[PDB]
Amino acid sequence: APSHLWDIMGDRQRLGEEHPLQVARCTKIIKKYVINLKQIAKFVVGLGERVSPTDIEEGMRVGVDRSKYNIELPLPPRIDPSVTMMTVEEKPDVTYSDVGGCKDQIEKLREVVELPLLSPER
Amino acid sequence: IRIFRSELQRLSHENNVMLEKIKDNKEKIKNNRQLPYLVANVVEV
Repeated sequence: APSHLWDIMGDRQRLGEEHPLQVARCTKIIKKYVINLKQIAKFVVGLGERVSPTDIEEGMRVGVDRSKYNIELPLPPRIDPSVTMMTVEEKPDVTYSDVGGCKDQIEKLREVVELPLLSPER
Repeated sequence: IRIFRSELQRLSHENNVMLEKIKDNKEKIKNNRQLPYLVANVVEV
């Protein structure tokens, strides 16, 4: 069912050449941009049509076209590691009231952690 | 006297005519220079 609606807009996003971009990390910024590919190939490029001059930063993955190299869209850096994506959990089962006892191992932790996050202006 | 000064006066005019050809060649060079080039390592000069 969802595949039928995506085939209508798939004319401009497939037949035309946009997505086939070669992603690489930028090195030098001259305001000429020296960028090294994943195949260890250095070249020179410049901004695009909708590309902003303040978006390009040093040490950032920047996708460029494979035929005629030009900056198209910026990408967040550090794309190589896949390990830390699984290190983030969501909604732990243990609640705050699961810790028993009135002793000082509770209140001391919430004041140095939960207090500055909930009330930073205190 | 006027002959010696006429050749030097036309010399600057002939240089300006050839200068337009140099400016047109520089425009062709600037047209031949487009950002996507490649970087190579110099071996021997």
